[PDB]
Amino acid sequence: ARDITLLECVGKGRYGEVWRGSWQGENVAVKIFSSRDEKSWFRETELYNTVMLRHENILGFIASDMTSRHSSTQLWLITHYHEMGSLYDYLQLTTLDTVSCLRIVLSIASGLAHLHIEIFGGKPAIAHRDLKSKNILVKKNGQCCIADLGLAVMHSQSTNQLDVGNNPRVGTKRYMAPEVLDETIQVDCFDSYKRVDIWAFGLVLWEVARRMVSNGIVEDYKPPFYDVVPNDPSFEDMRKVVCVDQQRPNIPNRWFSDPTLTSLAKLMKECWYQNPSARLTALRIKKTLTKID
Amino acid sequence: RTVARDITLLECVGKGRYGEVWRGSWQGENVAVKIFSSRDEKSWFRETELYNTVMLRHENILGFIASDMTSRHSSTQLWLITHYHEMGSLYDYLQLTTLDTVSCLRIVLSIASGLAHLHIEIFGGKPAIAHRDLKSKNILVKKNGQCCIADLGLAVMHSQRVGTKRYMAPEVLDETIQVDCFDSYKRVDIWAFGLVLWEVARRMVSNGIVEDYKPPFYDVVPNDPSFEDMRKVVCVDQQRPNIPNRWFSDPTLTSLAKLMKECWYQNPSARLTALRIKKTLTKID
Ligand SMILES: COc1cc(-c2cncc(-c3ccc(C4CCN(C)CC4)cc3)c2C)cc(OC)c1OC
Ligand SMILES: COc1cc(-c2cncc(-c3ccc(C4CCN(C)CC4)cc3)c2C)cc(OC)c1OC
Ligand SMILES: COc1cc(-c2cncc(-c3ccc(C4CCN(C)CC4)cc3)c2C)cc(OC)c1OC
Ligand SMILES: COc1cc(-c2cncc(-c3ccc(C4CCN(C)CC4)cc3)c2C)cc(OC)c1OC
Repeated sequence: ARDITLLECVGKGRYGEVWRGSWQGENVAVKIFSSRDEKSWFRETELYNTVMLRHENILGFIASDMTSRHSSTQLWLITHYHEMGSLYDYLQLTTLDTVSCLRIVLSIASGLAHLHIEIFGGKPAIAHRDLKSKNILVKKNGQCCIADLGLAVMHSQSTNQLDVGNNPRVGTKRYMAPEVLDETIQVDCFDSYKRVDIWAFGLVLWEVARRMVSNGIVEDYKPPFYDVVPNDPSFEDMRKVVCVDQQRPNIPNRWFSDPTLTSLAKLMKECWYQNPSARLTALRIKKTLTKID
Repeated sequence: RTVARDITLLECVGKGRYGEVWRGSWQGENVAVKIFSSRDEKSWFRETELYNTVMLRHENILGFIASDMTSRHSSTQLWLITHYHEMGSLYDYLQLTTLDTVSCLRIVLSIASGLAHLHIEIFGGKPAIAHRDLKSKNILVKKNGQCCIADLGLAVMHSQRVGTKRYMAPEVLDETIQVDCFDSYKRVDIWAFGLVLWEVARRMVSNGIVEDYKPPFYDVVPNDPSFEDMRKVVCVDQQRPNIPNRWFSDPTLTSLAKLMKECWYQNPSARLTALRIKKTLTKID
């Protein structure tokens, strides 16, 4: 029972398109890649070949296909479907209580620690390189899963092998770490890519915490750096604010009246050091969030 | 819209260390489905990366349809789907069939055509490609009498010891191959082409005479030769396949003997190019 029916488009952009489809009488998500992003399709396919990748907080794949007749090629990725959409979509619409806020951020930390930590026997260590709220899906149990492994990079400690792949694509400009924006990142060092993920995770923590109510107050949804860069920021716009101006997202002062938001502000600042080796690990973030409340 | 992905697997036409090849049916049409073993996973990734880079389309290259990866409970299933050629491999065909002058030339010119197409860089186009496992089992026979080259699971691309041991060039066996020079890999293919040309020419009738099908070096190495077995024959003793006297009574086989010796020089840079083999073959008969 391999057939799929495409039912409605739930996303269109430079990446291609995502469809809600029907397969074996279940909803599936079907991504059809743009020609411009063919190397992302292949990288994501290499990543999903890892059976031990599977995790409650990683988007589950069903199949990957490259199809062709004559001169045209289609590139397909079929995954589980999350009708609540991305965390970006969800935060526009909804405020959070303490329980819901911690459940979301701990689930992302759990997914990211699962990616970063090598499993021996297995799964290589994996750095994502494009973590952001559009690449996180919300599940009906109030946990999230991380999506889009097209830029990922794999490392095996046992065999001393680093696979950075071949993909000219770069991460989403708004979420790029200082060392990415100033292009000084150590490209032959696996730990460099984990540290880029931690920066981006800090930004996602900020986006989420803004939406958690405390003392009758909440902030409106805003993307990171909304106050300091143009609407559709360029690479150089982001380099200006992050590297030249040393800007970091502002902590609303109302957070300091709430113990949970005070803990989260501390945690996001430890993701944002210009010095990448100073930043927390995904495991330490997971352990910290496990303890918070 | 409905995306019909069901393929009916009808009969197994190949089983090996690589996995299995099945004749299958998609929407009424024969396809060939290669199901990869864990042993041979990297061949699916390499061929898939190549076709993701350049969608080869040539009458003498096995026609790509799809690369499929399906998640299972405890494994990943990897399928390559191509055109189906019911006559099977050249290896199979030659066991079962003698050739006349026209069929022999049509087979070898079609192989040279496929191989030159792989080897050529085309600008605007395709990268240059070396096959790295050319042999009679990796060539399929079409109903029109032409062949197509199959299995790009070891192929290497360029823009400006993985092969079958019996078909390895001397520079592969003695580890002198200039691994930094893409032309090295083209020259390894040409050596193998020359062995295939010998396998085919043996089955061409002249003056009521034909040789039995044998694989290259059948008379000097064991049924399943070691790397060392091949090195001693090809590198140390510098043996080459036997050219039977009866060929020198036939103008076509005399010309094909000359061509196969210009594929078997010890010095890789002395060997003919695929394009020069094509031109030579179009002037025979
Ligand atoms: C994978 O292989 C096979 C696929 C198909 C197949 C099925 N539906 C649609 C298509 C198709 C339609 C249209 C376009 C283009 C046309 C021009 N452009 C402006 C827009 C899009 C591309 C593709 C195909 C090719 C048929 C096959 O056999 C008949 C295949 O071979 C087994
Ligand atoms: C990020 O990356 C991938 C995501 C998905 C995916 C999986 N479930 C659900 C979705 C979704 C559904 C619906 C909406 C709503 C949002 C608000 N509303 C106004 C419009 C529609 C949003 C999102 C998606 C996009 C699949 C992918 O591959 C198949 C992804 O690529 C790896
Ligand atoms: C995913 O998997 C398999 C798919 C197929 C297959 C079946 N029907 C139709 C198609 C098709 C082709 C092309 C378009 C175009 C339409 C125009 N526009 C520019 C976007 C895209 C749409 C649909 C395909 C590709 C066959 C398979 O096996 C033979 C598949 O499994 C390997
Ligand atoms: C070398 O490589 C690949 C080859 C093929 C492939 C393509 N058409 C047809 C075939 C085939 C059909 C039928 C017979 C036999 C049946 C019994 N009878 C007594 C003689 C004939 C043999 C062979 C194959 C094996 C597909 C592949 O991948 C999908 C290959 O791998 C790239």
